[PDB]
Amino acid sequence: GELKALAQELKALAKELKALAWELKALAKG
Amino acid sequence: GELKALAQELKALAKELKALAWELKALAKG
Amino acid sequence: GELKALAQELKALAKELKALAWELKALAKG
Amino acid sequence: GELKALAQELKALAKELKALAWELKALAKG
Repeated sequence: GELKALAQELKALAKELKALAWELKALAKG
Repeated sequence: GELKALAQELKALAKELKALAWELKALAKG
Repeated sequence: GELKALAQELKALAKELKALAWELKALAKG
Repeated sequence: GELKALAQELKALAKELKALAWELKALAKG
């Protein structure tokens, strides 16, 4: 079953989104 | 500046994505 | 099977992300 | 200003999320 792999692909995209959110906050602070 | 608020909206969506990824993994395990 | 419902929850989050991306571009243009 | 570039990075992640949602629906149908 590939479900678990697709769930890892989701987790990686969530991590990338959170990194971009931190990046935007830092851009705003500067 | 609204940037910081938009970055919080992103962080909330990232959290929701990670919760759905954990949910999918649990669905796969069951 | 709930997979299809979880895939709709993903689609809704993707739509929200794209709306926020358009919002950020408009903030940048202004 | 980098805002516009960061908004493109968001748009790309939203597109990837929607592709994964379609993929999950197809996995469910099969």
